[PDB]
Amino acid sequence: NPLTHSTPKNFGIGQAVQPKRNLSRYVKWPEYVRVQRQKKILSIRLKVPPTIAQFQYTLDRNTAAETFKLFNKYRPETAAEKKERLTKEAAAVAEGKSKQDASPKPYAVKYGLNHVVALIENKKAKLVLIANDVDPIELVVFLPALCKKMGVPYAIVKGKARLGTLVNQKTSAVAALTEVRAEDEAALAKLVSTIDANFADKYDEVKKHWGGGILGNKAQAKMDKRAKNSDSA
Amino acid sequence: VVDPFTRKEWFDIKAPSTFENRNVGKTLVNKSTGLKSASDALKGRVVEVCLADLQGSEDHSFRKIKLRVDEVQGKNLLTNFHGMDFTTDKLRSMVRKWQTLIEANVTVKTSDDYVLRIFAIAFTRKQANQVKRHSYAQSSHIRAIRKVISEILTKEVQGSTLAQLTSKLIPEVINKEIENATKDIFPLQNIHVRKVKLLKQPKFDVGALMALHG
Amino acid sequence: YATVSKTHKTVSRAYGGSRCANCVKERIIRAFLIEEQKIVKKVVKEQTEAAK
Amino acid sequence: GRVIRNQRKGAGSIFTSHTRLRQGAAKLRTLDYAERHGYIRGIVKQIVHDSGRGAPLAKVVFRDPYKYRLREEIFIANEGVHTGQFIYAGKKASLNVGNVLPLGSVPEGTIVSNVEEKPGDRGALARASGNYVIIIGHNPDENKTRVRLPSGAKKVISSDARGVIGVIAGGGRVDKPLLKAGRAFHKYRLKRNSWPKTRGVAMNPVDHPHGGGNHQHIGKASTISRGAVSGQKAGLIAARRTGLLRGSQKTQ
RNA sequence: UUUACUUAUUCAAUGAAGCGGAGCUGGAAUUCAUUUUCCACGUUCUAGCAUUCAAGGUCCCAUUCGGGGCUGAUCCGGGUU
Repeated sequence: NPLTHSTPKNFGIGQAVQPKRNLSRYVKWPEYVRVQRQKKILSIRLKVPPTIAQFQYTLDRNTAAETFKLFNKYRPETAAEKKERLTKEAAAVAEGKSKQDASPKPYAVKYGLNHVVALIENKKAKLVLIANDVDPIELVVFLPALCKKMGVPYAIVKGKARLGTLVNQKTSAVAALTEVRAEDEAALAKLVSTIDANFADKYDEVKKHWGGGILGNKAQAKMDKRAKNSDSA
Repeated sequence: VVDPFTRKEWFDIKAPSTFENRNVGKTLVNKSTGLKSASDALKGRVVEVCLADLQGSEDHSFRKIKLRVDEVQGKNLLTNFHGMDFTTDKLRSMVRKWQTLIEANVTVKTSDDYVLRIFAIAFTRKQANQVKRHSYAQSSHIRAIRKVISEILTKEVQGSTLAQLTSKLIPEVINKEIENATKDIFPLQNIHVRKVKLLKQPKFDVGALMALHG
Repeated sequence: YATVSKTHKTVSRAYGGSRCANCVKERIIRAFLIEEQKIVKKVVKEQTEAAK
Repeated sequence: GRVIRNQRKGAGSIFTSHTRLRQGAAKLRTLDYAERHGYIRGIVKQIVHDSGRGAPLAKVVFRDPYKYRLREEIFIANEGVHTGQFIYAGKKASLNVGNVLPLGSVPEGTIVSNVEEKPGDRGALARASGNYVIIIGHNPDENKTRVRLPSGAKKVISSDARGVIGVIAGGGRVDKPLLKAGRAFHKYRLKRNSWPKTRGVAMNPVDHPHGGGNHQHIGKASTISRGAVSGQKAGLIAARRTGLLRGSQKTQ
């Protein structure tokens, strides 16, 4: 206040120094970022096939929150605990001489593409969850259509990683559960009908579902200037 | 097999809001068949017709109105003021030998991003107990009357486009204004607009095209 | 050049080691004149848009 | 037969640009933010002539609007422009001689120079010594400015298309004979070796297509198809007319 | 048999800086009852000066010897043109 006196500075066109502006939109971009972003963007440019159009189309957050809320206690034996599996049938089958059946059969979450694929053909699985991931689209396209023609459940979720993280892997893509618990049997039933009206029957309408055909905010707002300011004012 | 008359649809032409009886005539255009129609493709058409039959007057039977195609709503397309041409027997009748004729050029624009050009041709007459069947001008007469007509029209056409332009040309305010002004010395009769035509419109936008409807 | 003193090489004046000072005289008079003509042609705008 | 001059010059070596001493090229200030919006307070450095041309160039330096910086850009010659002329550049900068902005952002009949089919090209057509261009049509629907070139072209460009008012400083350059082919030798000193030229009726059959004959003549009609072979190309390429020139070329 | 939008294909251009839309203010047709809408958005006497998160406006500092954003300069959305 005592000696705080200011003066004005113009910035308005053809004069004055233009300071720290948010270049975020128009910045120099390399070949790697160039294709990965315009990749999912060229995927919204043309119409998504009848087979796809389901990729981006998925389950709701809250329902999937429980499909992981109990799946965490279903973490397989890591290097240290898998080595602890070998020390339980070594201090039992020798010190008490057991007949193989000493440690109870596994009751955790299932992992494995080729195998969880064979689980739906023999429908030996109690539940099946599918992921809308994988770089090669045409590589895992048969997961949803087989579950449909065999009657096995499939809920496309956002997280093929958590499938394998709480399973000792990195990726898995198929989180099945042909078993259950002497208390978590309620989770099996509840989810079988919840995921039923989630995608199983939804496919009856999603039978000939097409997507895509969308442009950027640029060809969208000026698209609402020619074709929109044509009749509607 | 040709038979193109069964492919020509009939369109009805309407009139502006500054004129009477909107129903003019029934003409033909082109109905969509072997692929091709008549909508948002060309629209490079106008209208040539006297406002005398489009109003109801005989003693005042002159001044041809020029129009332009706007938008079509279910076989009922309107038109807007985009010109006003004349006939040759109108100019060749007013202009005789032994008298003086004048040419006055002027440019006037509006506030809707519209542009048009107007003209004005002036003539002379006699006085009480006239003997001589002749007499010319003196140059210091034609200069003054020219800059007077341009003044009144360039400040009475700006704003609300051709809506106000026609609100003074049909009721003849310009004809009685210049006639009584220079009447203090040398009057001069007739002096109309003659040929006047527009040529630059804004673009589209249904918002500005609705402010002038009836 | 780089092996002399300031008070020997160039001078202890404004733009003494850049232009010539003669073409620099027609500068201060041209620059300071349109800085006062700029405040004179600045406050006139502060009233041309105040009456309305 | 052997190979001919023009066909040999196609490969390149010495048929390059005789620059080095030259000040620069012909590229103004590419259209940007303030260039498509408002304008700028331009300042001309000088009118130094290019080392190898006919009409001089206006090295217009621009006051960088991104920090205290002054980069000298380049324009062509403008009939009567002094040193220190405030040549402003902007779509919102008024129509003045030497100043530049969009053709659709200005009137018809206006004669500009260094015209370009694209705004920010820094230089395209209407750039030769002493010539001009005239805007004969303005259609504000889809930015279209119909302008005319020196021979009579109707190239309708953009309304935001770059064009500076004025003619190229250097009129009457060819309206005066050189007499001495020595100053013709002095001009090519900083251009190229596209001179001196000779008659194919003088060279041998192998040397050039007109070649041979101890009586001197072409052999086959000088008239050649507008698209002849890269060996039979030397003469009258598409002369629908030939004798009393009317400047007609593609269709006039 | 016809024209549309763009993402493939393709041009030109920069050290991807000004994009689509809309909006803060004002002006410009005036309202069928109120926002029914179109244009600009610090720089035009003159071979000048323009640059350090700009200064200000405002709050936390645990007060200091010094510092930080927001707006200023609209904001929303990532499609450099």
